[PDB]
Amino acid sequence: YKYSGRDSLIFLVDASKAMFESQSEDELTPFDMSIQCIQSVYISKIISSDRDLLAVVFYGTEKDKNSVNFKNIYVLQELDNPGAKRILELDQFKGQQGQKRFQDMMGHGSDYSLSEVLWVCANLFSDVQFKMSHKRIMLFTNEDNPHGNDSAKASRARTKAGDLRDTGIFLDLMHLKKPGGFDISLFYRDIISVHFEESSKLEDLLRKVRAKETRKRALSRLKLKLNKDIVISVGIYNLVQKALKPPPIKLYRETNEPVKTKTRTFNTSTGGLLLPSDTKRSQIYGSRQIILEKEETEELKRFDDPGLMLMGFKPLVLLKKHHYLRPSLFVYPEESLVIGSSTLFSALLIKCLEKEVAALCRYTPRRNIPPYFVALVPQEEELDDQKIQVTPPGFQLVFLPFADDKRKMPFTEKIMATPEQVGKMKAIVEKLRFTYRSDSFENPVLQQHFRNLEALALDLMEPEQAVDLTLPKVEAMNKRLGSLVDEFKELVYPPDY
Amino acid sequence: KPRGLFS
Amino acid sequence: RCPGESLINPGFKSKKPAGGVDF
Amino acid sequence: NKAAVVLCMDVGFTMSNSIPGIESPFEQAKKVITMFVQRQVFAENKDEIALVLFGTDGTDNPLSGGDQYQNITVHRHLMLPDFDLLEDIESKIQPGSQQADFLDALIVSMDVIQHETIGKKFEKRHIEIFTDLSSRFSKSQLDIIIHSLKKCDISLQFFLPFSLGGITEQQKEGLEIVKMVMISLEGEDGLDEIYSFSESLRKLCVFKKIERHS
DNA sequence: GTGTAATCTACTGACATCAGAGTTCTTAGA
DNA sequence: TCTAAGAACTCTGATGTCAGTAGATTACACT
Repeated sequence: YKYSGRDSLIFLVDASKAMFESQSEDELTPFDMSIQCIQSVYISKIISSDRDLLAVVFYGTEKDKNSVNFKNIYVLQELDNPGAKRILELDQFKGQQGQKRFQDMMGHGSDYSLSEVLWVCANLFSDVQFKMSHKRIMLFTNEDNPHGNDSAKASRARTKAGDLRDTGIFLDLMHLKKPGGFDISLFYRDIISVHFEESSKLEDLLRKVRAKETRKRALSRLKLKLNKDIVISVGIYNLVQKALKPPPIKLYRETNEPVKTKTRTFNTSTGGLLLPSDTKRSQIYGSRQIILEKEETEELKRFDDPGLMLMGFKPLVLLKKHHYLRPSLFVYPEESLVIGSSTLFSALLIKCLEKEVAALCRYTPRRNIPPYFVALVPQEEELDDQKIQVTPPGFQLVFLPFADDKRKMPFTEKIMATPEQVGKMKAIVEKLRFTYRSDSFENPVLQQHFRNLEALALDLMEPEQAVDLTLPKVEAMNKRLGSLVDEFKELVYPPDY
Repeated sequence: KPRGLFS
Repeated sequence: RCPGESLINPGFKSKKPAGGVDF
Repeated sequence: NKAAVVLCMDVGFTMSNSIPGIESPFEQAKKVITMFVQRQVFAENKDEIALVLFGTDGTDNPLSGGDQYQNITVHRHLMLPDFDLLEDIESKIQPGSQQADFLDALIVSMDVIQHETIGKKFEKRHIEIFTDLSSRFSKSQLDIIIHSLKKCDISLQFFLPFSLGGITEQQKEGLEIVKMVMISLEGEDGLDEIYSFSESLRKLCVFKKIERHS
């Protein structure tokens, strides 16, 4: 879908006693399972996408809250952006005492009707003003025949859920270990888009996974001036960009209210609230003072207008991988401007890969920025993983240093090791061989930070303290490697350290 | 490497 | 379609479970 | 490092006159030293500069004489550069109507380095001679000068109006005398202390790289 | 004049980013 | 016998960017 549309998601639990207070074991509880799910996807969505909408609803309860079509349904929460007080409302109903806390309020086991329940949720999504990209309902019921004993009750539901799917709201399901069996082919076969224990999907809602997730958006758009005249529009996209702990919002102590940092500039002698025109900019050199205006400290540092000018072609081997400037950015075509320029770009991509070549360019991302120099290395897609595109096809902008960047480094000379000293090393290295994958690690600080932040947010008992994956697991490095550190200590240097 | 005028 | 797309956060690709060094 | 630099510039009459396809040897050298002065005028190095003029119609030096130590002005003492020096280089400096000797100016300039290098700190040192080879001289102190350039630890760079791949017999014979002096100082590397005004204006085109350590 | 288009130009949320300022460590250090 | 000049890293604040929303301005037009 288009950029702005929120994900929006409504959670809809069976309040019926026959599942709600029920267990075959003692070790879980289907309502305590669903409520855990709702709290846990919701705490995922809080860290990861505060912009996307959640609601939660109980059907078949005995005391009601709805706009209309009231009987035996209670909207615990209408659609809203997610936060702490909503997670505290769900927390109240959890656990062995929780399954009594709920009973003092909304009441349990009464008759219900899916064609009314699906009506209610529909009205909910309608009532909200925002643009929605995905509209999804989640069923937390075990009741595999949903009391369609009256087939002329049940045909209402099936038609109404035809009407859900027809209006482009989706609906989705989880089965919840009903004693002895559950089978979708009896009923729910036509409500969703051979026999089950409990859903292999449901564990994915307990991943508790944390990052920002920020959708595909351009960094900027530019014209690749091949010369004085021929241009194509290309996008500039950010495939790799270091995340930061979110900017902290300064607060008033006594009320927790936000407060305005309200900076001014004041003459050291006198009451002049000096305006931006009152003051210049300056330097000191050679015991004299150089004076420039607030226009020209940024008229200096201009050279060009926003574009990419072609500088001719190179071998890919001469672009030496030791000197690297800043993270590489992707280039991909954009018919939003310069229509049909995709036809040129695609031929340019295809044929550079045959030539074993890069294009060299001068790059300005904005007006009032100096040109850097950038090699456009061409790119090719590994769809072989059943069209999981690990690599999009296009170009990489790889940046190149200038003289000033390549800092001087001290004198040293040696070519010291013998073939035995390499030969022992060639063993330890081959014993320590694993497979790195790009996603195999996580930031120890930024992951810890969210766990501290949750403890403070919910008033939990404890910070979760989940230990990081960057420390070497040194006992495994002792054992897999084995004792071979002694080959350095014996064969390579004296015993004095 | 160079020095003087070539400092 | 389903195979790579997360149920917690749709359209976005499924976050695999952190890994690390393991020989 | 904290360096010494001594621009030793020929301002006699003759370098005003030229092969018509170029600027005069006088103004060529004046432009080279302009394109130089700018560099350390900005760069925050700890390097002292001096100016000596020779072929001057007057004289000003610590060592004054009647024939030697004459037609020389020690125009600026050995200190960090500044914008007023750059203005004086760019606009003040004049050719004399008279003539003088670079061996002459060298001994004065090298003795000024022997004064200045005691009372304040240094590591490396240079002297820099710019001329059209209109100097007429006796080949006097040369072995003691080359010995003393080792004992004072100062290198000499020499700057000329013509190529090393219409010049006077006096410029050809003068260059063989400069070669002989740098062969005597440094041997095969010694001629790489010699630069044309041509290649140097074609190399001093830009401000310095920013100097920083890791 | 009076009334209905079509469409330019704004503002905002959000995301990257240079600069600028606060903070701990090396050498040169009376 | 030690006191600043030179690093280094993080963090904060502004400027510019993109996508999308919607208002007011400006053309277009009446027999």
